[PDB]
Amino acid sequence: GMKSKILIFGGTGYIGNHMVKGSLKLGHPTYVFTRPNSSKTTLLDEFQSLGAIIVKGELDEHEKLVELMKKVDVVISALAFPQILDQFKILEAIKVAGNIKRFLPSDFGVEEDRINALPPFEALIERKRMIRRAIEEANIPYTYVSANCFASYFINYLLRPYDPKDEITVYGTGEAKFAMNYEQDIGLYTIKVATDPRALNRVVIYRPSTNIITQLELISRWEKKIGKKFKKIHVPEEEIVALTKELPEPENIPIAILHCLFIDGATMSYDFKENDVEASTLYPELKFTTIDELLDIFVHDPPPPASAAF
Amino acid sequence: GMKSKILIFGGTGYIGNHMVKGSLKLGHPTYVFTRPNSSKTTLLDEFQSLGAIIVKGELDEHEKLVELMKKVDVVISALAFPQILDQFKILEAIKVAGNIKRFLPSDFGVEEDRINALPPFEALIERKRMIRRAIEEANIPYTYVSANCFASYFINYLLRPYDPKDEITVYGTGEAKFAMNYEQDIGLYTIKVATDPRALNRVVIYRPSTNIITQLELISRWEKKIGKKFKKIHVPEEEIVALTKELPEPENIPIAILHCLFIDGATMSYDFKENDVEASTLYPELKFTTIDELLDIFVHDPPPPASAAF
Ligand SMILES: NC(=O)c1ccc[n+]([C@@H]2O[C@H](COP(=O)([O-])OP(=O)(O)OC[C@H]3O[C@@H](n4cnc5c(N)ncnc54)[C@H](OP(=O)(O)O)[C@@H]3O)[C@@H](O)[C@H]2O)c1
Ligand SMILES: NC(=O)c1ccc[n+]([C@@H]2O[C@H](COP(=O)([O-])OP(=O)(O)OC[C@H]3O[C@@H](n4cnc5c(N)ncnc54)[C@H](OP(=O)(O)O)[C@@H]3O)[C@@H](O)[C@H]2O)c1
Ligand SMILES: CCOC(=O)[C@H]1C[C@@H]1c1ccc(O)c(OC)c1
Ligand SMILES: CCOC(=O)[C@H]1C[C@@H]1c1ccc(O)c(OC)c1
Repeated sequence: GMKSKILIFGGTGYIGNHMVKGSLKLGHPTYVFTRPNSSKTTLLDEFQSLGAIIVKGELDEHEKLVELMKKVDVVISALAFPQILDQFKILEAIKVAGNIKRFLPSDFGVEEDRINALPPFEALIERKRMIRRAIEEANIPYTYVSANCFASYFINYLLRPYDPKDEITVYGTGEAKFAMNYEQDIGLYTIKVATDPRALNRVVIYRPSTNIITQLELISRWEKKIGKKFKKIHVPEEEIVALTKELPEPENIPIAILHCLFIDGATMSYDFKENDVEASTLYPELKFTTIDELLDIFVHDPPPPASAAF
Repeated sequence: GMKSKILIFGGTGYIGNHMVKGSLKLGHPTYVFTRPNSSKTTLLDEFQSLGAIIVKGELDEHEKLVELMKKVDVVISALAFPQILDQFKILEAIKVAGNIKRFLPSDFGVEEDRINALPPFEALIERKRMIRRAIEEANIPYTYVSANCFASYFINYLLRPYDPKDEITVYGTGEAKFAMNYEQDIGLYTIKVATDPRALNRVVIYRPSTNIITQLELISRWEKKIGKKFKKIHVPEEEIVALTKELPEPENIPIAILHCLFIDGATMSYDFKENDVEASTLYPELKFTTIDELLDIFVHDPPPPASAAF
């Protein structure tokens, strides 16, 4: 009926698929832009069976983008690192169409406007800042989402649950705090805020109080859940820093991010601002899956590990 | 006609596809075993148009493998690291069929029976040795191929030609020698030796004299070819060794391999044995693409970078 029509770029992506599913679950007409040569053929059929409208095309097709923009109300971009500046093609179409009511660029991680990182990562978040500055300059309605750490992604990365090893790697001292959220929830909440007036032209941060922890605490809780003890092996901070300067790209990017998230504790190193919105306080009918619930999921039906594109 | 029938496992693989193409180019009836869910659909269509017989199935289908073995003469395995011991399923079928004239296990790299490496890599090559010991124990005719470094793979890895950066990473001092060969040639020569009596039950090493070089020399020759100078940044050996002990799996595997190849110089640290066969000396009608010809290829029509599975 009155439901906003949503267009999602990168909908077949790691986090994008959860936004598409969340959009459909909420009853929103959902358009998914995808490359003609995408290998996500089985996922696209799933989206279709769920009610999504699949649109094949390339970001270089300016006219196609403009005509598509005219048919929707909300635009969400879940594109990857290599395509950050390609979002200017999406922005140009939005500017020409002129009817878009909300645009969410591809952030979904740290809050780039209040934190800094080592060169490898700083370069990438500076590109994300460029997109933001352009949105504001053009007076385009927006919502900036800081989703913090993707939980399944990082529980897999830090605990390597699919590995029967007796040792576990800890980055730095392991005392740095960080927040992580279940992908399925990040996707649903993102759709919710994209139409919520309370998130119009604001930064929304996903930081439920039940999802804040340190590497050492996560390991301890996992050990209790599975009844096994691990030998902790630490990677000194000075070691991590040196690597970001010597190793080639993209190899040095994940290293810089590990420093940012697990040594500098960038997802928890700041206090909320007056205009900030913490998403968990928004909907009494919903809640983020907690860390304990996440660990239970990895015991009963663990999701496969993943690796972002650099 | 009287051409040996060849069955290739992992034929859709990075190096496997070159063996499939080489087999067909040489006029050999070629069978390609592939998983039903493989995403190499377009590549399979190419093989099919070239004359290959596509066989879909899983390695766990023992009966299917046995019946398949009965229809061929030569078996080549180009499976990946994660599937090294899965080759025992292939070997069991070969043993039951009893008609195979030559089996080449998935080596195609360093000569594991004469070199040792750091733990992350030593563990993998020990699995390859296990396959070898089993073949010999069973008196199965074989050929062990040490193809040394895949050239396109490593020119991409070391020079990062698709990167406009002004610096280049060097592992260790950069003075360690190594040999690298063009994938297309590795594929063709592999088919040739698989039926060549001169390679029966012998180790064949691919080491053409025109393809031996050091990291520093490769950089210097590339600089001359493209007319640009790079700043060399070295990663100390002690640094590389430390990482293999602290980083988790599979991250520490590539690092251990880099140490073995470019610091220890494992592809060039030994002299030939009495029974060794160096492939470039075998066919006066053929020759391996040289390093200079390889650099020219990267200037005129460079192949995309690749990353092995761990
Ligand atoms: N907070 C965290 O822990 C965390 C973790 C990972 C990622 N991230 C962030 O989440 C966002 C999305 O990351 P992701 O891992 O979900 O992305 P992804 O799955 O790597 O990629 C998203 C989609 O981009 C499309 N695409 C790929 N290459 C393209 C190209 N060359 N041109 C045009 N489209 C292309 C693909 O869709 P089609 O095949 O349909 O075209 C793909 O499914 C990023 O901003 C990233 O930084 C954050
Ligand atoms: N010397 C060097 O520089 C160098 C470089 C790279 C690799 N290597 C060596 O070359 C050999 C092959 O490596 P590669 O990179 O070419 O392999 P690859 O392309 O990663 O894999 C080969 C094939 O394995 C099949 N496969 C994948 N997962 C499987 C599974 N779970 N079960 C059964 N089959 C599966 C796939 O075929 P389908 O999809 O058709 O089933 C795949 O195309 C290895 O021995 C490796 O160590 C050496
Ligand atoms: C360390 C392995 O993960 C990564 O390198 C990148 C994908 C992870 C990531 C990317 C972008 C981010 O903002 C972020 O903050 C939570 C996390
Ligand atoms: C450093 C990046 O490459 C690798 O980690 C592995 C795929 C390379 C490889 C794998 C197996 C080998 O025997 C070998 O010898 C030349 C090389």
